[PDB]
Amino acid sequence: CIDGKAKIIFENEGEEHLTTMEEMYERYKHLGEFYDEEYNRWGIDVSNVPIYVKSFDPESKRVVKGKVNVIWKYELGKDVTKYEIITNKGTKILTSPWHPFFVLTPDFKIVEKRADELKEGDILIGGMPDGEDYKFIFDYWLAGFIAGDGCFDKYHSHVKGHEYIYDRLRIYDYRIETFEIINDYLEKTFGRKYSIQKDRNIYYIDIKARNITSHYLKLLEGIDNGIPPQILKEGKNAVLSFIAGLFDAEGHVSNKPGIELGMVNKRLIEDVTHYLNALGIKARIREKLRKDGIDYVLHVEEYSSLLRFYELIGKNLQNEEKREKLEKVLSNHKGGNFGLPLNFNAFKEWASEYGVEFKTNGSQTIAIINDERISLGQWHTRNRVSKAVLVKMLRKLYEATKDEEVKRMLHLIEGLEVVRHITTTNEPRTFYDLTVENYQNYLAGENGMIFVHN
Ligand SMILES: [Zn+2]
Repeated sequence: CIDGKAKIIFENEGEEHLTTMEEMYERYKHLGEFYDEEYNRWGIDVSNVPIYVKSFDPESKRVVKGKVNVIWKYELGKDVTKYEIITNKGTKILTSPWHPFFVLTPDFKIVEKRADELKEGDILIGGMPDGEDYKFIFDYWLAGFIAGDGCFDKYHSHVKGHEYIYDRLRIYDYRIETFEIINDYLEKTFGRKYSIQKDRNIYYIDIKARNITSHYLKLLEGIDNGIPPQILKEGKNAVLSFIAGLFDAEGHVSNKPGIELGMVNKRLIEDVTHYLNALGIKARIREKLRKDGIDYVLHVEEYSSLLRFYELIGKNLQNEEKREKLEKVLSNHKGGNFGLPLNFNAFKEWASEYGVEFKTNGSQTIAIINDERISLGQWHTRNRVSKAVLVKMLRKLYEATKDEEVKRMLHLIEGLEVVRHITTTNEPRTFYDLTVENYQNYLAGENGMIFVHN
């Protein structure tokens, strides 16, 4: 069982939701909750209600859809010490002493260890990519772009015989190219196009067509409390297209390298951050002290995550200037130095099955794949290797073999997180848990997503 503030993503009839554990319980309470007198816990049978979460299958080592049968609510007191676990990524997990986590050992074996057995430096199995295909939908991109550079208001004609009040949508951008793409879409989708206006360095279109304004007003309804439900309920393709539009509008690519997306809409930024993490992209939020307030900035700096960000969102960016910069900072990456404690000989055994040859140059390790030489840092001598270096080698190994087992290893590595801090407490805490059929674990967490076991 874990703290009620942990975020979780789940679906019904293909309809996805993103809420905290508390809210998930509150949402199905009407179905009637029963009290388990023996275990002093409250439950709710949702076995008949199709509820699915993201589950990890230790066997095939991939992410699968897990069936939830019961949602539990617990009241833990001072008789039990709670364990707070924080990873390098900032991911937070407050749980019970016996609650087990999936741990990757140096020998590349997955084992379960309870929260009280964990120690700084342990490798936890966290949110990871599913490798599936994703489709770009322009309609949702435009909704995301409007969310960032659009403005809705009321236009009063005030003309005699035509005194009506219409909804007006004005979209702004510093590039005229953006509007040529939008007009092309608007013309074919709504049979309407707009002359591109200019007002001192800034371009914009003024839209008053009832069918277009209402179409987008309805898609963005609820943006104040997070990702709009109309979008979110539609799944990955809609949400990802939406984020891309959001990034095109306000996203920034730095030379760290990395990407940043800041807005004053805390709830929206939080939701996007948790949604990206659930897809294997290690994003985090940072607060930027501003003039009259605070800006919530989503950050992605992990090389492997940036690369993944590029494949799911980056390549679909409409602003060719940001897209190109991202590709450049990516093809020129120095290297994330944080080394994962993994044994080289164990990896060597596994990789030999593919014909991978290994050479050494002093303390440096080198892998040979298709005549190409790839540096693996000082792996064979330190039994430590950086996620970035290992991700680069595995992408090469997959490109040369097209073998699903390799792809699976790659995704596993991309999702890894490392325990940085572990604290305790005995304060009033109401925890929740989910009984997942077969897999017995689901994806959830605060400022990150990690696979928690039943
Ligand atoms: Zn008026």
